[PDB]
Amino acid sequence: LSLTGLKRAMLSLIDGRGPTRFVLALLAFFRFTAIAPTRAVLDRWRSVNKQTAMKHLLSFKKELGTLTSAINR
Amino acid sequence: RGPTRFVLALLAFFRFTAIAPTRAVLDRWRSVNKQTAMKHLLSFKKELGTLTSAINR
Amino acid sequence: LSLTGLKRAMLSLIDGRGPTRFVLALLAFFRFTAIAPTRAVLDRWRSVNKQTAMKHLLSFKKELGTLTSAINR
Amino acid sequence: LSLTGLKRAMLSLIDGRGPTRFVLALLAFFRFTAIAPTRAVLDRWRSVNKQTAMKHLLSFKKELGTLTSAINR
Ligand SMILES: [Ca+2]
Ligand SMILES: [Ca+2]
Ligand SMILES: [Cl-]
Ligand SMILES: [Cl-]
Repeated sequence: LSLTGLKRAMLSLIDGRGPTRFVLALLAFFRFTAIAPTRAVLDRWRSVNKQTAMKHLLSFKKELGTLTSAINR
Repeated sequence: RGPTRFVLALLAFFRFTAIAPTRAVLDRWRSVNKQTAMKHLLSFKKELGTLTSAINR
Repeated sequence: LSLTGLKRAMLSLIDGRGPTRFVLALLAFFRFTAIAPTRAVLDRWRSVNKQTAMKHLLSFKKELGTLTSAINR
Repeated sequence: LSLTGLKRAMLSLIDGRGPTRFVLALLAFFRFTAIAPTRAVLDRWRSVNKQTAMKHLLSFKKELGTLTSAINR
């Protein structure tokens, strides 16, 4: 459920903890929307493993792509 | 309901996280003005870019 | 073969005609490497169909993605 | 002929060596265009310094961005 997934987001922005990619997804969204991210989320963005952090951001880029080429029709 | 960019940002997030988006969010993704929808997605791509190059150091 | 593709490229390079995405690929290349494109290539980049031109550049972006996530291991 | 930025782009494929960025740019182009890259080009792709290789690929991504953004007007 997306309810399971909402709640996750909500704890994830309260504490910076929880799934690496979720916190990164949150960060991307906090940037997409002109919103200042929570200290707990920002704190994590400075700690995440460079290699893993890139893995995830890159697939976000990919996801955006499928959304873009979708709207090209 | 609410800001075009916000709903799209939500959509992006729902795809980044492997979460199935709510019908009300999906419903709007089919209605968005092609032109404006593009403008936004493209700026998302740009923001991801800033984050990537940041982690390259 | 690729020599077929090479001669194809070289042709597209002097006279900017030939396949839309090839000329756009060339253009990406001429930007990737800091080289100033031929008048014939540049002249086409102002004429390309907005929608088609977009389709292609987006696919390039995709291609680069597979290359980058490749280097992440 | 009167193309300084060809005669080395010549070398590159029939001769695996030369600037790291150039070789990766060629690789990008060989992927954008549905062309199978030369052994000598592919050989280098396996040897490039991961860190430098990513620096370059990410700047390509950026270049494609300016080109996309451009076509959106
Ligand atoms: Ca984890
Ligand atoms: Ca064509
Ligand atoms: Cl969590
Ligand atoms: Cl041809």
